[PDB]
Amino acid sequence: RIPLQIVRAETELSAEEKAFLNAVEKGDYATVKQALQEAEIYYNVNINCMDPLGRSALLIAIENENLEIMELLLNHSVYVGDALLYAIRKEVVGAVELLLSYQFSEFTPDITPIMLAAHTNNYEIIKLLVQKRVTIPRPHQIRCNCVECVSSSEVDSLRHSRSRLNIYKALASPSLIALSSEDPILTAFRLGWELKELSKVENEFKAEYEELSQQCKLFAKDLLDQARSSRELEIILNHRDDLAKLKVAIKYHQKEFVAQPNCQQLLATLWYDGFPGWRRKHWVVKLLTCMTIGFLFPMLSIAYLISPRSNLGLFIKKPFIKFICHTASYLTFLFMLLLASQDLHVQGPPPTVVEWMILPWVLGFIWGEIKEMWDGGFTEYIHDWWNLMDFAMNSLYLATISLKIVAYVKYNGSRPREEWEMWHPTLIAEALFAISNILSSLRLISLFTANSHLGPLQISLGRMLLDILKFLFIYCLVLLAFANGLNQLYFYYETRAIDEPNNCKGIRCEKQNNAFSTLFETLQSLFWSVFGLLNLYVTNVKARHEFTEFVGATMFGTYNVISLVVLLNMLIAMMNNSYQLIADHADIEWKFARTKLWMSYFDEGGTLPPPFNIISLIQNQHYQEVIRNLVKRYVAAMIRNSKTHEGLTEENFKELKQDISSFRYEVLDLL
Amino acid sequence: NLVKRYVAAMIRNSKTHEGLTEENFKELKQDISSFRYEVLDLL
Amino acid sequence: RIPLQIVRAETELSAEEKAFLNAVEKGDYATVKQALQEAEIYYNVNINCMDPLGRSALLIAIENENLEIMELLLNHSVYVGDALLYAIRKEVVGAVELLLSYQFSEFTPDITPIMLAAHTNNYEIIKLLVQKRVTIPRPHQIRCNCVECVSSSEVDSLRHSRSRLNIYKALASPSLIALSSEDPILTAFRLGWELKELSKVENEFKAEYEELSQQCKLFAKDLLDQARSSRELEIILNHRDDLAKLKVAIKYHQKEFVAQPNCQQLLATLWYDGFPGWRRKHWVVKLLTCMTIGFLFPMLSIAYLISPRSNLGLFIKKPFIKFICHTASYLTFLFMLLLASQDLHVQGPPPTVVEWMILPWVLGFIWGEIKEMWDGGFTEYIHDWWNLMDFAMNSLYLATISLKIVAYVKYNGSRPREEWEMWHPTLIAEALFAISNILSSLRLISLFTANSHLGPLQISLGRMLLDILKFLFIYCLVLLAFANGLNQLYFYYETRAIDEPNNCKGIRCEKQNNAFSTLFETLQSLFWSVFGLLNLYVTNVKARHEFTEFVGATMFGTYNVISLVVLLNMLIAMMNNSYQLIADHADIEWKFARTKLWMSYFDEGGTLPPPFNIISLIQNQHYQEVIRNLVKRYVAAMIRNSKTHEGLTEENFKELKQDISSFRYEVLDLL
Amino acid sequence: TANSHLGPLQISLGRMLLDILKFLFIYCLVLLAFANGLNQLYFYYETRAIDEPNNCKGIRCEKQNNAFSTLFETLQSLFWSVFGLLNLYVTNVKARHEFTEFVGATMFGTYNVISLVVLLNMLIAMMNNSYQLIADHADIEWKFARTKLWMSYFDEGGTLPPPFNI
Ligand SMILES: CC(C)CCC[C@@H](C)[C@H]1CC[C@H]2[C@@H]3CC=C4C[C@@H](OC(=O)CCC(=O)O)CC[C@]4(C)[C@H]3CC[C@]12C
Ligand SMILES: CC(C)CCC[C@@H](C)[C@H]1CC[C@H]2[C@@H]3CC=C4C[C@@H](OC(=O)CCC(=O)O)CC[C@]4(C)[C@H]3CC[C@]12C
Ligand SMILES: CC(C)CCC[C@@H](C)[C@H]1CC[C@H]2[C@@H]3CC=C4C[C@@H](OC(=O)CCC(=O)O)CC[C@]4(C)[C@H]3CC[C@]12C
Ligand SMILES: [Ca+2]
Ligand SMILES: [Ca+2]
Ligand SMILES: [Zn+2]
Ligand SMILES: [Zn+2]
Repeated sequence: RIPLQIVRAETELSAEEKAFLNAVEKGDYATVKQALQEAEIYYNVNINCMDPLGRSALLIAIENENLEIMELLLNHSVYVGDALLYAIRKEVVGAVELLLSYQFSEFTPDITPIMLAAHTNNYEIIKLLVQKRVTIPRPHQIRCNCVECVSSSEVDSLRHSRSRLNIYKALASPSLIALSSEDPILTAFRLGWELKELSKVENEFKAEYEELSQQCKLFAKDLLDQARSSRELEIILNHRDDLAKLKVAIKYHQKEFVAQPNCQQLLATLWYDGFPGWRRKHWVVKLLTCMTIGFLFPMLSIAYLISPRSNLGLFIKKPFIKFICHTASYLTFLFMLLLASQDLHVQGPPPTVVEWMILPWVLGFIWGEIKEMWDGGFTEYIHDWWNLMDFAMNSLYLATISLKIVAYVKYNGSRPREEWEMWHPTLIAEALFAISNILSSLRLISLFTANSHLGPLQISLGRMLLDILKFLFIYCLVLLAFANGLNQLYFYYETRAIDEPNNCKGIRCEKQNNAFSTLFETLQSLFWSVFGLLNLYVTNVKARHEFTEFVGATMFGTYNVISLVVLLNMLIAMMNNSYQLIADHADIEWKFARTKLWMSYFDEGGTLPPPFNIISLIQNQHYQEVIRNLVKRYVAAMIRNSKTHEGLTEENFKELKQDISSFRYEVLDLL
Repeated sequence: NLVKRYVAAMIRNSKTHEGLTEENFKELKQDISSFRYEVLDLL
Repeated sequence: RIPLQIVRAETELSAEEKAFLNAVEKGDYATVKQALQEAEIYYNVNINCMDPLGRSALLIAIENENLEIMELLLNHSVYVGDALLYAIRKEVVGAVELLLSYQFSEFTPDITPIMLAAHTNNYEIIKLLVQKRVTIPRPHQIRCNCVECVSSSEVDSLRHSRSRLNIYKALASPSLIALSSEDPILTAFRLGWELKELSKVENEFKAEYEELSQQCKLFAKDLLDQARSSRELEIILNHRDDLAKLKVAIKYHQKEFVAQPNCQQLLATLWYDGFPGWRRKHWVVKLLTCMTIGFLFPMLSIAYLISPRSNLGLFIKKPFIKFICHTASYLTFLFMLLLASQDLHVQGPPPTVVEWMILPWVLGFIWGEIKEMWDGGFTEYIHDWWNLMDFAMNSLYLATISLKIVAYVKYNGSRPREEWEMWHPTLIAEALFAISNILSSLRLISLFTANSHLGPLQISLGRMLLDILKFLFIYCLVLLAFANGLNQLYFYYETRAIDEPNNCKGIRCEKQNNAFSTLFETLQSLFWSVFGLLNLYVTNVKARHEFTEFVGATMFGTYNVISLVVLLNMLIAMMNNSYQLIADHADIEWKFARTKLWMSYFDEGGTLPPPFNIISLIQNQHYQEVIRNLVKRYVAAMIRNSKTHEGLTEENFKELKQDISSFRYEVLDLL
Repeated sequence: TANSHLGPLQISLGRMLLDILKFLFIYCLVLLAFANGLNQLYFYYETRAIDEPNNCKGIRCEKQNNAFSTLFETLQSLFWSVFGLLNLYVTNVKARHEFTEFVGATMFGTYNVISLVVLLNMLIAMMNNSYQLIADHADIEWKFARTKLWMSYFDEGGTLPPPFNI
């Protein structure tokens, strides 16, 4: 048998005292008042005493919203401490007003009434608390190293982190940003960015800072949603302290704000500037118009170069026409690169007619990249992540040009390629040119963003490449390990190239040999084993060492089982799990990326596609009025949605029970 | 006949789904309080 | 502008008449009674009139559960029709009792009060209706062809199907089976089986019959769940009209009833008859005991053959020991089959020592199969779906024996196999023996059911083989189509075997040839193209018909794209979707299959593993008492669970509003 | 385990290796069965190593031979058939026993269909189902494993890395 007792004993209540608390619970005003006036005389019943479940009489009256017993206890001067916070968390405006008019606690000591109101996100109570001059202390920097922060971290790191988290949850309140903020949209933007940075820094408290940042982004989105006219939309988007607030939203990565339908509609009607009725057109006439503009890019470009002030000169300044001209010029560049592959023994030859055409687009690409560098700056250049491969293309083109010039100057004769040197400058130049050709032709992935049916697909690829990168570390570790083992076994039986039937050594021969003789060749062989191009007899030696053969063969088999059966199917399962997490927000992310692509063409800089590129208090007052109407509409909408969602608990049933019982004792008293 | 049956069916299904919010609790609270001030007035 | 009107106009109510219905809605008894006694005199207000929303005064009183206005209207003799059914659907026992004591309708004409009560599944109302002698008409056979059924199908097939569905939904009520049934468990079993058959037949009304069958199975499971002692469990399982009801449940495929924890515990303690403490033992001692019993199967078998009445004779009659002995004998048979592969030029040789051992297990397997046939019967034999491959094994073994005997009798000499005939009886016999070896060795999949970690895996394979079978039709259609096309192109360039370098024709040669010359070889080639074993140069001819080559190559490429890229990934996606639908019920299905495997060993027949197999109203009364206690417990449990689930709608809020308003007009009247 | 972005990935591998181990029993049973059948058919036509063009016997030669002559070599051949490194003409004999050839070839085809088409896609579906059950608690399991790794270094014993500990 197990004895049961109370190992942590407390102070029990007496019979009359339990009767008093029970009368408070059922709401008998006559009995409670009689007990109070009897206690004032006899000092028998403690009015500030506790209950078995953690509450006192004022707490019971507050949770049961019985304002009349609550004010009776206030008039009898019961203990008051933390009951204000209890009324704040209870969301009872009458209790809040009465306690403003005048041990164990389930609240942290930092909990201030404004902060608990900001947690409860109740606009009424937050505004009544803000009516009095009440202050929230400022959080320090994200990476602050001052003496106060290091002392608070050293003394009690749990209370420091809880205090910072408590401050930021107070500040991220949608009601507390709707009031007491000169610019709620910009405040929500900066607060969301800061909460994202604190989510990145504080690893353990990551999810709560993530959800606070998401709450701020949702608040900004709904505030934009409450607009009701195109002027108000453009006052919001064009406020600066054009499209300044939109550029700020793009800078702070507010994809929910950017992907608003009204903002996307305004961006679309700015994008289709020259064509007012592109929204309602057929597929065939859209394709015909696109090809018609795309076949006239040199005419429009030379029109801009000659006279910007004409029906054709400023026609390319429209964003869609500029995008079509850039795409058409780049596609003609790729067509010429395809034509370039269509005497070959000259050492360091002069450039042909096709390369003589290619050279100005190469110079224009380099000039455009360095012009974007010099104009935008550094962080904006490195943030794009396409400029890395753009730099790779420019570097490979420059290397090809330099090697071609070096070969043309240094060599003159016509020697057949069969006896050329292996590190010949012409060979190096042509290899670099082919690599740059591939990089140029995969640069077209960036144009899938502007299409409706390919943009989310590109977003899904960009989100699953991260998991491919995660898997590549494990696969390369396994590859290095098995390459090391197979080298350590097989590098005694290395054979010269002369002993081979056709003077070829390596896995690229007709008869594959020496697949595990050197570390480079072992890495190549175990890489090509994934696609099945490495035959089985590469695990063979001329000597009769059958045990050596069997250990090498089972090493190869273990590598194949780990890679193709385990790791590849692991990669399939990982990307399949990752795709479902992206399919929900793919539309929003695609709309954000397409907005960035659209705003990339709104500038006057970079207008000419290559190779042609080498040849004020009223605004504040109107914005304040629009935001004031927006805040009123948003508070009304979130009040309506609070009165439309579920919201109901057993609090409501015990509230109705309390009202019925208080009335019951009232009419039993009056009758 | 189909429209009469459909209106009856969707009324029944409106009276069979969840449909309830804190509007209903404050409605009952309002009825109880209005009655309360009524009988405090009559008595 | 669109005009709006009432295209289907109805009869509006007058002002006093709307006032009367509004007074009924708010529950003013004084106003309603005054209006009734005024209408009795003046004939100005129609008491049976309709409202804008389809109801009358009695309907409003019934839906608002206001029994006092409802009985007032009953005393004033308002229209009564279908208000009883309205009270049945409303689940108000007072309204039901009062209407029992005494146009447009949203109910079908077949709706009878007992049937609507059975739909509502309210035990109280169903019992009050059953107190009066009330009858439900019998549904006919599933495939009945009588004149009444064919006439009802021809006259109005919608009303016939709705009537049958209405009858079966009435009969499948858990409360209506808990009452008025001599055997609720057997009634639920037969009703679930019949509803499954009607689900199979009625294709359009499939889901509702499926959910009714599932409801009956759940009712039977919960009725078994309400047992509270091992005697009651065994009275339920051992009732017959041993384990007769359990065998009936297995026959009717009640997997939920079979997979009950108490039933599985009783089956386990019958299964581990000889070992009382196998439940609490270590893995190593379990493995040691299993190998110890498995290495002694001939000793236990010969002990049973010599003397069944001993410590060793009846030791094999225990189910676990019998299962271990069968498994050990069959594993030794497979070990001998492995040994059989370890002079070869004799035409029709005598059987060797290993085959002379194999022959009695072959005879024992055939004898056991025909004995199971003769004992169990026909439907039980063909239902197992393992007996098909068992028959295949027996037929191949018999064919091997017959061909070996024919070869031994007909041939005597010793000719080397290089010049044997291609259809030689020895060659045919050895091919059939190898095929039977594979079938014998994959017969071990059936033993994965008895294991804890492999049984659900076998269930998942058995459920995804259906989708593989579904996909195989499409793949074989594509295979036949592309084989036909490639034959029609390539069968002009068929070359003889002599013209080949090594006198070999077909895709099984060193140099693959003639892959699309005949239909059989084209089917083989396009089958082997799936696994990559068919090289690319099989699409080549000796002549210089390059267009012919290109069309053949692009046909091969289109087939590879359809098969490996589209169809194989389709199969992967289909099985991945199918696995998630099986992972939920895999435990229940595995427990059912393991119960079937356990009951297969409970019989005295088939005790000896091969080759050794060729060498009473008190029961009804106790069952009735146990079922009566079970029904009382189940009704109490489902009443408690009805008072524990959500169950609440705006019906409850308008009920409380009606009570408050009726009281309000009452006290305004009394004061 | 000590890394933020690789620890849950290692946990996911450690949880899907159990399902790979579950599948390996069925695959090895099928492998043993088809190896037994192909041995029982093909072990009459075993050829010596001397008769071969380059005195090599087995599936590791230039010309693959005797893939189903012994049980060890049949197990090796039907293992290497999974990755496609076993050519089709290993189901060939010098004699003109075309029925023997056809039965051996359809045995090889049935094994390939069971393994690559059915069983491998079964393994893919099984690990894909198993990964979703682990993705929810991967963070908690990784934090537990990293806590164990951290507490492994809190002791004074085992302070010196090798070879300084001797
Ligand atoms: C991939 C195969 C078909 C070979 C053809 C290669 C290129 C000639 C293709 C591949 C990608 C194509 C691009 C994919 C998407 C677009 C966006 C498309 O714009 C829209 O979606 C129209 C609506 C809008 O811009 O608002 C204009 C054509 C363009 C650049 C396409 C131009 C032609 C490209 C470069
Ligand atoms: C697949 C590899 C490892 C080669 C070995 C082949 C056979 C020797 C194996 C494969 C399947 C095995 C069977 C799988 C499952 C079981 C059930 C097992 O019983 C239990 O799970 C114990 C608990 C109980 O029976 O209640 C007894 C052994 C047995 C028949 C195994 C016996 C050994 C078998 C036949
Ligand atoms: C796989 C490719 C890139 C070849 C390189 C092989 C090794 C040189 C790599 C592969 C795995 C790497 C390890 C992966 C993870 C870590 C944890 C990392 O520690 C952290 O994550 C820092 C934070 C912390 O420890 O709290 C320290 C480096 C280390 C041991 C890495 C060291 C370098 C390793 C051994
Ligand atoms: Ca750029
Ligand atoms: Ca059987
Ligand atoms: Zn600081
Ligand atoms: Zn009938």
